[PDB]
Amino acid sequence: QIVWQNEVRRFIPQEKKLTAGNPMNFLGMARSINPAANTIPKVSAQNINIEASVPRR
Amino acid sequence: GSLREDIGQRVDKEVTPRFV
Amino acid sequence: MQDAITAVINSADVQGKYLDGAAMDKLKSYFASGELRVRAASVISANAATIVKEAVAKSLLYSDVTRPGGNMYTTRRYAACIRDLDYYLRYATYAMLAGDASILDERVLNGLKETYNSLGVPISSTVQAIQAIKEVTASLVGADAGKEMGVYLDYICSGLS
Amino acid sequence: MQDAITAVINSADVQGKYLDGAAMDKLKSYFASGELRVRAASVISANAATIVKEAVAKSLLYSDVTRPGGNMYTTRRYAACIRDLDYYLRYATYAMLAGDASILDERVLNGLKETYNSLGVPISSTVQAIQAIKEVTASLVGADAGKEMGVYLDYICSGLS
Amino acid sequence: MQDAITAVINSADVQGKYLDGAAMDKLKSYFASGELRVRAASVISANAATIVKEAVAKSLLYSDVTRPGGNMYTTRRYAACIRDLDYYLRYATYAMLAGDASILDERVLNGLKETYNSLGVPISSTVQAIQAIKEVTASLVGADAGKEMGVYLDYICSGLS
Amino acid sequence: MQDAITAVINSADVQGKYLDGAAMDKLKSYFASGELRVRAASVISANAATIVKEAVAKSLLYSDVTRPGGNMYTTRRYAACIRDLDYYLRYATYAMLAGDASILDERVLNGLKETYNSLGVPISSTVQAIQAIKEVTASLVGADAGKEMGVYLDYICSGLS
Amino acid sequence: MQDAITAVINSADVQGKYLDGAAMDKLKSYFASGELRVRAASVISANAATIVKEAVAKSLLYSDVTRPGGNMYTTRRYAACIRDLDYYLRYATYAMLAGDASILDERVLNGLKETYNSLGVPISSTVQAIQAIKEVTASLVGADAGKEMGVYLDYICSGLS
Amino acid sequence: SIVTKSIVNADAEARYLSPGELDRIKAFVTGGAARLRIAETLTGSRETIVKQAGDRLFQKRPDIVSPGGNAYGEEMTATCLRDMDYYLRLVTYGVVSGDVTPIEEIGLVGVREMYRSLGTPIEAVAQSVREMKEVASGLMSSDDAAEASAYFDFVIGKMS
Amino acid sequence: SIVTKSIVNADAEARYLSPGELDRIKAFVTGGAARLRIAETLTGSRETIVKQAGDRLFQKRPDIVSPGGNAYGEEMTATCLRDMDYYLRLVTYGVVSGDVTPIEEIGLVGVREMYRSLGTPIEAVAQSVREMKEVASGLMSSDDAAEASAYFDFVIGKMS
Amino acid sequence: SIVTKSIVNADAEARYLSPGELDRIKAFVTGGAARLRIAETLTGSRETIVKQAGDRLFQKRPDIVSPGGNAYGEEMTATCLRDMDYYLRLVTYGVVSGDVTPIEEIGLVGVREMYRSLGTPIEAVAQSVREMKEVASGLMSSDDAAEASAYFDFVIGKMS
Amino acid sequence: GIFPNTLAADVVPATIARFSQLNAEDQLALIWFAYLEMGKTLTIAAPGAASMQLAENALKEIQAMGPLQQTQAMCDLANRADTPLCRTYASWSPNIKLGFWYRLGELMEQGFVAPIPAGYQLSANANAVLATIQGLESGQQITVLRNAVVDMGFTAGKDGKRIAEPVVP
Amino acid sequence: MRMFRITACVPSQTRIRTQRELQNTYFTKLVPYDNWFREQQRIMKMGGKIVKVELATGRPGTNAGLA
Ligand SMILES: *[C@@H](C)[C@H]1/C(=C/c2[nH]c(/C=C3N=C(/C=C4\NC(=O)C(CC)=C4C)C(C)=C\3CCC(=O)O)c(CCC(=O)O)c2C)NC(=O)[C@@H]1C
Ligand SMILES: *[C@@H](C)[C@H]1/C(=C/c2[nH]c(/C=C3N=C(/C=C4\NC(=O)C(CC)=C4C)C(C)=C\3CCC(=O)O)c(CCC(=O)O)c2C)NC(=O)[C@@H]1C
Ligand SMILES: *[C@H](C)[C@H]1/C(=C/c2[nH]c(/C=C3N=C(/C=C4\NC(=O)C(CC)=C4C)C(C)=C\3CCC(=O)O)c(CCC(=O)O)c2C)NC(=O)[C@@H]1C
Ligand SMILES: *[C@H](C)[C@H]1/C(=C/c2[nH]c(/C=C3N=C(/C=C4\NC(=O)C(CC)=C4C)C(C)=C\3CCC(=O)O)c(CCC(=O)O)c2C)NC(=O)[C@@H]1C
Ligand SMILES: *[C@H](C)[C@H]1/C(=C/c2[nH]c(/C=C3N=C(/C=C4\NC(=O)C(CC)=C4C)C(C)=C\3CCC(=O)O)c(CCC(=O)O)c2C)NC(=O)[C@@H]1C
Ligand SMILES: *[C@H](C)[C@H]1/C(=C/c2[nH]c(/C=C3N=C(/C=C4\NC(=O)C(CC)=C4C)C(C)=C\3CCC(=O)O)c(CCC(=O)O)c2C)NC(=O)[C@@H]1C
Ligand SMILES: *[C@H](C)[C@H]1/C(=C/c2[nH]c(/C=C3N=C(/C=C4\NC(=O)C(CC)=C4C)C(C)=C\3CCC(=O)O)c(CCC(=O)O)c2C)NC(=O)[C@@H]1C
Ligand SMILES: *[C@H](C)[C@H]1/C(=C/c2[nH]c(/C=C3N=C(/C=C4\NC(=O)C(CC)=C4C)C(C)=C\3CCC(=O)O)c(CCC(=O)O)c2C)NC(=O)[C@@H]1C
Ligand SMILES: *[C@H](C)[C@H]1/C(=C/c2[nH]c(/C=C3N=C(/C=C4\NC(=O)C(CC)=C4C)C(C)=C\3CCC(=O)O)c(CCC(=O)O)c2C)NC(=O)[C@@H]1C
Ligand SMILES: CC1=C(/C=C/C(C)=C/C=C/C(C)=C/C=C/C=C(C)/C=C/C=C(C)/C=C/C2=C(C)C(=O)CCC2(C)C)C(C)(C)CCC1=O
Repeated sequence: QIVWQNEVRRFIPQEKKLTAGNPMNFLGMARSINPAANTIPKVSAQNINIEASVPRR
Repeated sequence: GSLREDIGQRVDKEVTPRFV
Repeated sequence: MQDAITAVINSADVQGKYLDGAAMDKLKSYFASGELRVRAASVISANAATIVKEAVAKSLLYSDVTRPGGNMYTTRRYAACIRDLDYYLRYATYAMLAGDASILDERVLNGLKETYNSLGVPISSTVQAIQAIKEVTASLVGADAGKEMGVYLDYICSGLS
Repeated sequence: MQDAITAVINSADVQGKYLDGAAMDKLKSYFASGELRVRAASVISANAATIVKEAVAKSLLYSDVTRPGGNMYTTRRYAACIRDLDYYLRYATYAMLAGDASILDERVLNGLKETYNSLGVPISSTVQAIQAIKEVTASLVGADAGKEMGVYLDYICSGLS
Repeated sequence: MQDAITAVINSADVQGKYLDGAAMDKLKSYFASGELRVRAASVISANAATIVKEAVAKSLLYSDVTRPGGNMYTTRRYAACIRDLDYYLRYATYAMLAGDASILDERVLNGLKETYNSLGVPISSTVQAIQAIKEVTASLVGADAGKEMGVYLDYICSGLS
Repeated sequence: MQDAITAVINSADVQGKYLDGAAMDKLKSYFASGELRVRAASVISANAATIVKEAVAKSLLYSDVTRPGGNMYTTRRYAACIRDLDYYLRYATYAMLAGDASILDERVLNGLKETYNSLGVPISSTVQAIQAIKEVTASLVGADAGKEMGVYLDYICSGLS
Repeated sequence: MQDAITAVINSADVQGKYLDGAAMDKLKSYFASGELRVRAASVISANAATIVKEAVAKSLLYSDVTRPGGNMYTTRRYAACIRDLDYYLRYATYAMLAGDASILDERVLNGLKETYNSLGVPISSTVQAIQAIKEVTASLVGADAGKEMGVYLDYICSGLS
Repeated sequence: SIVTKSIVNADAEARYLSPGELDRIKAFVTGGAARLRIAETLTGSRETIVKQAGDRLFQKRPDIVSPGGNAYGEEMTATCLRDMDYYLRLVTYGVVSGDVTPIEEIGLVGVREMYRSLGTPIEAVAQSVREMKEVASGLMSSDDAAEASAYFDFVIGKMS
Repeated sequence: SIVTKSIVNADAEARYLSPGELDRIKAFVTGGAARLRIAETLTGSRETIVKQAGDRLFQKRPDIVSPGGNAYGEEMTATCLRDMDYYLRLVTYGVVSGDVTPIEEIGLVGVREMYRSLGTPIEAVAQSVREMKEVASGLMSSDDAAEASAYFDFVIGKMS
Repeated sequence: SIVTKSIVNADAEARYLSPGELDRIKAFVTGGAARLRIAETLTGSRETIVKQAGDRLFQKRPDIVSPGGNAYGEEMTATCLRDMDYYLRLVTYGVVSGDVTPIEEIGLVGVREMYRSLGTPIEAVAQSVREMKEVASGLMSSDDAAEASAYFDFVIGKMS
Repeated sequence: GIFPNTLAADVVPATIARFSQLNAEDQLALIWFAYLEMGKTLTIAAPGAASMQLAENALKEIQAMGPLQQTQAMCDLANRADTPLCRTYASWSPNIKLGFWYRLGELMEQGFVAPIPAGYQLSANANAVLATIQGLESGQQITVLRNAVVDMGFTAGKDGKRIAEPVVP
Repeated sequence: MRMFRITACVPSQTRIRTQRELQNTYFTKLVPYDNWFREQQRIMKMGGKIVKVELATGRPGTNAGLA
């Protein structure tokens, strides 16, 4: 059975509809795949010795 | 632009009038 | 042809979206300049033959073109040159009133360079003649509307080249 | 090409007159703005890719132009538009340094409309991108020199539209 | 234009000899097909409005071409493409009953490329539309007569591409 | 240029869609007749000079065209006509291999008519010459291959007309 | 350049005799080993940028060569050494696919010793870099294929030795 | 626009615009603030008009959405609501332009041929615009409603 | 395609196709059914490959989805997955064509200038295609994926 | 150096040194002590400029030092500050010479191919020299800072 | 710039919508208290990824101005008032915009730009939004913040915030 | 492909050139095999002297596999 009253309420503008190469299509994906951001390693360059900690081979 | 004044135009010498 | 109103409608129509505030500001700018455009058109219409008169005298007269051997020697050629500058001035006012250079790229320039090449009409000279119109029109009407007229007269010069 | 110095010289040469008080004052005005022009050019030179970056982001990116069907879809055509705006900014800088838009007509705007029509490049989308350059350049450089750059960027827009 | 019969006679007249054997074989194949070629044409003529309906639905409808920005968006442009596919159906009918694509040469492909490139009609979208006609006509009339229509409808398709 | 495979890809790329069931069917149709196209090309490759030889022999030889005063009298012109027929056969073969007449537009029929009119070459005589190719080609290449070759050679005729 | 097949053909062509059984055995040897030759080449071409990067790291990087005083210090000289080893890997792949080391003599080892001696490029440092490439490739493709690849990488080492 | 109409007519006769045409543009330009206000009200409740007028259409004309109908289905009902969104957009362009030229050139020329090919009843779409007329008049003052309805009834009149 | 590339090479020397180039097309034509199977399987799980390979990318290179990274944010992660879907679509075009020309013309030529202006690391996009290869190879059979991975390896090789 | 650049320019036209070019060297020679003074201040405080701008870089771009990045690790952070030590050394050669050639020759030509091979973001190295400019402007007079900036901006422009 | 999240429900566009419901003083306090919570619970900034060269001229313009007009300039940004600074601000990408706000906060912490009035408390409705922002992931937090900040500044066509805030006398 | 490493000295006869011409006077350049006949003729017709010719790439008497 098809009811028209439901789809009248479900009216979406055509310009608001997502195209093929629109990044809003993969916005729903990017929510499911939740990327883990790195905790910042607090580095102080003042403490770093240039001559020593540079690799030597 | 780039077009000079003496390409395809008559050039009149702009001189100050004799009463001035 | 397209005027400034139709141009912003067509730009919204091609995208298939309603006229937003940014597109509405384009209209409001035209409705602000509309009084300046109508008044300018009335001045040029009155001195239509008069603007050409000064422009030919400033640029074209007492030159190579009018002298025997030139492209304005015969009376038929001279009258056609007046007719051509009468064309250029009339269509520049149309584009000014419209607020878009759509009529110029439709009825003035689209197949003019080919005719001017074939007839042997010097484009370098006629551009200077339109530049002579531009100086007369700006002096008669004003600096505000003469700049507006200037753009569309420059548009013809660009299309001819 | 001709700069502001050459333009004054050429105009005096055409008349066949020595550099008069009016001609000298036109040179003095350029030498006064000379420090403003050089410093402005160095800022644009340093942030050459940065201006184009924030110009495409404002106007072009995340639109129908970038998406399939649009002109600036493929990487080939994207890098083409980046290069185009890189060329437009560089030639605007040349005209800004020169103090004349003679270089723009000679090297850029010479049959640029006919080129863009044949390829199928949108004029309105390109103009908006140069308009985006103008706002980015003015925010980076300054008020007076940003206005100076804005004139020649409008000159590219006027010659393209 | 020329039909199949006159093409056979012309080739016989150029050589300056009677219709011996090979000329007769092409004629008798034409006259035998003629009765069914008339029958196929009459069905196509009667269902002309309905054939287009299904063809546009398969290829053109619910696409970017009909969507804003496309060439089949505006109602005037829609009705023009309806008329065009009505032309393609009619001239394929003409060429079927002529047995030669010479009518397609002088009346269709005289400047079909000239009109479509100038307006900016997508070639691929038009090809798909005529390919949709070819499939509809084959399902409506028959597989035998649909192939007979197919060679002329593909001639327009190859004539565009 | 684009081939039948590239035509499907470019149509899918412009819409930004993956190769759907209709697209896969279009490719399978080309892969169905691919061995035929390769075998067809090898026949034309071998009889490259032979097809051109007989085409002139059946239409152009001992005519007013090759006679004094004609456009194919002088040996330099005769060789230039042979050169043209060598171009037409080769590019038709390419189009036959490609399964698309896009190469014929890009390489051959982009400005061939303007060239021929400037040279004063009879297009009527060339159309007869390429029609003479069509029969000689189909004699060596086969029926279904001859039908394929017949289309693209008629497209050269259509572009010249 | 000469491969394995061409070398067999050329050796048969100098004597003027047909492909004999003794010469056929070398063909069978190449056709059997060619399965290993293609498979390894597809792996090397895949990881081409990462093979060089890994090899330079273990051999050249954080040493006296890349240190100020060395020949691989300057960014110009660094990019040149990267470019060289990019060529060394590419041409060794070509030789591995060919089944002959004549290509290495034909393109690479031509005026390479004299150039390296003139610029003052360390011979020992270059060998160790290619030896580093050898070990990375062999660990990626396999023991049998890596040895087969290692022949040409030792040949280019001995040529520069 | 009346600007375009006046120029092309003057272009036809190869003459400059008469001051009797220039004053018409002058009155058009000055009285533009009212037209933009009506258009802003129409675009403001663009979804609200389509939903209400669409609901009233299928109530009055049930055979449109009944089995055997043209707009019978899922996507078919959505396309008709989109078609209403097109004509409402065409109306807003007409109100802005102060002329019925933009409505005509885009989506009024060859409407009879278009809906014939699709198999859509022409009088039912004319009813659909008539329903859109009544809803738009409800969310506007009497002066603004009568001005906009004039553009609406033109669309109805050209169809049926 | 490979037909296009062969013809252009033949036209460059102004000659008909060599039997080596003719053997190239005919074997591709006969071995086209396998190529369409690869494209069908890649299309069939296009939302599966990109999602898995994206997850592999943000685990291997998490600095991309860290503050300072180019694909940091819900909008920017979405654009990255959009980019990954483009290259997967490019691969399907390449496999079908039997040549790497369509991948080159659309999404490889001027890619270095593009990602430079956007501020995207080119080596990270090469990693995303590398992880895209691994997920695709897991779905397809041994011999089928091996000749399919070669088109991925070009996209890696041209970018990295 | 500016004297060398003036020779190269004169030799390109195959002419002697211009009176304007000779005065340009003369102005450089006379103001040689002031320009050499800039190098002394950058040499004396070569440590604290690299340490501060390095720390400024890791706060401005934390992604590069974050796991998965290029500068992540004790050793990788060390070589980044070592690189900044090299770039400052290039500036000191540049401000002494009076030309942008010595900066270009040693560590700016073929730099894009180098950092791509190492997997270093070129835009991040552009930001490192940008911060080195900011510390240099703070530890020097306004006239000296404006002189040094012309050489610093050259490193910025060539990098990105 | 980058595509803004308008209405898609979920949790991220819902937080953006809840920000938009709040008035100028509720929005301007919300971003400041978000900046205070940056580093510990919220995302650390990265002005290196954003082109901060464009905002550098505008930041020097603020730093030169006196304490009263500095906050008035910030008042115009939140209220979306017609000022040359707002026109310059709106002509940036969301990355530059959000980077500009971070640099303002850094100067207020240091004491170059005049800070928040002493002993200000965040609104109860605003506190509920900040708690929701705190709950979101690092990738979600920036998305909310970018979308919250992009709407600020004078844009041609868009005009709102009727309640407004007329700074502190 | 096989190439020649050739040294040639071409003096100026027509005009005195004020620019540096030493690079184009006495030079040692590599030329393709198919181009050498045209290149040698060009030096001869200009009024130059070929110093030394050597086959840098390839080997004498290559019947197949020279490209
Ligand atoms: C309610 C309005 C009625 C209705 C409508 C209906 N229309 C279609 C199909 C189309 N309608 C149009 C019309 C336009 N599109 C435009 O761009 C313009 C100009 C602005 C107009 C007026 C077109 C072109 C289509 C094609 C859709 C497409 O994008 O491809 C349908 C679907 C027909 C079908 O069976 O496919 C329907 C249902 N239906 C009714 O019965 C109502 C009276
Ligand atoms: C579907 C077919 C596609 C399509 C068509 C389309 N055509 C036009 C306009 C014209 N079509 C023709 C062609 C012919 N008229 C003839 O007399 C003949 C020979 C019998 C043919 C084939 C011409 C001359 C015109 C212009 C004149 C006119 O208006 O009728 C348009 C309109 C283009 C415009 O903007 O003016 C369209 C849209 N386009 C598509 O989108 C389909 C893929
Ligand atoms: C004298 C009988 C009357 C008169 C003459 C007058 N004429 C001009 C200007 C021009 N006259 C012409 C006309 C022609 N030149 C031609 O080549 C031909 C065709 C054979 C004709 C008829 C032109 C072209 C000019 C312009 C000068 C030029 O060559 O560029 C003037 C000067 C007008 C002015 O002020 O500019 C005059 C005075 N006028 C009278 O009062 C007499 C009755
Ligand atoms: C006789 C010496 C040898 C010979 C002759 C031969 N020629 C043809 C065909 C043609 N001959 C020409 C050549 C010319 N036409 C010109 O305009 C000029 C320059 C003034 C010449 C010399 C041409 C164009 C033709 C084509 C025929 C035509 O023009 O109508 C043939 C016929 C071969 C055929 O049928 O293909 C022959 C036999 N053949 C020999 O073996 C003799 C050594
Ligand atoms: C032979 C069937 C008939 C014929 C041919 C003919 N053509 C010319 C002149 C030219 N043909 C071309 C055209 C082309 N340009 C292209 O790009 C291609 C390849 C796609 C073609 C085919 C050109 C450039 C020329 C001019 C060459 C020139 O300068 O000589 C001639 C020469 C006529 C002359 O010398 O004036 C001829 C003979 N004409 C006939 O009589 C045959 C029926
Ligand atoms: C890296 C392994 C070591 C190294 C290399 C290095 N090479 C150059 C410069 C050149 N090398 C070549 C050689 C080739 N030409 C080719 O066509 C090929 C492939 C067939 C090769 C391998 C040439 C001709 C050049 C270009 C000359 C130029 O630099 O303009 C350099 C730069 C030399 C310099 O100092 O200017 C370097 C450093 N040297 C090392 O330090 C590594 C151990
Ligand atoms: C994900 C793998 C990596 C990443 C992606 C990323 N890309 C952009 C921006 C764009 N990407 C493209 C590129 C293409 N569009 C095409 O049509 C093609 C050819 C088929 C490609 C490859 C473009 C044009 C954009 C602009 C957006 C648009 O389409 O409108 C971003 C956004 C960056 C920004 O805001 O400037 C991102 C994040 N970034 C990474 O770090 C990942 C490793
Ligand atoms: C810090 C600003 C960035 C960074 C640094 C980084 N560099 C390397 C590797 C090398 N750096 C150089 C470059 C130079 N040597 C020179 O002679 C000059 C010009 C004077 C420079 C700038 C070289 C040669 C190397 C190779 C290693 C070595 O020093 O022997 C690395 C290591 C790369 C790796 O992962 O192996 C790093 C980390 N990286 C960043 O992220 C910062 C933006
Ligand atoms: C005069 C001191 C003695 C002399 C001159 C002489 N020179 C030539 C020919 C050439 N001289 C040069 C030298 C240079 N050209 C350069 O580009 C440079 C570097 C900037 C130099 C120094 C060369 C290369 C030539 C070749 C010709 C040319 O134009 O390049 C000749 C021979 C002239 C001729 O062509 O016959 C002569 C006579 N000989 C004397 O008797 C003086 C002692
Ligand atoms: C990581 C990363 C980034 C993102 C970085 C991020 C997350 C940046 C975000 C930075 C934030 C959260 C900035 C907000 C600062 C708020 C200020 C200066 C408001 C002060 C208000 C005042 C003075 C008002 C006071 C008041 C007055 C007086 C009143 O009138 C009454 C009360 C009230 C309190 C309102 C980048 C975008 C840089 C790049 C890429 C990238 O990945």
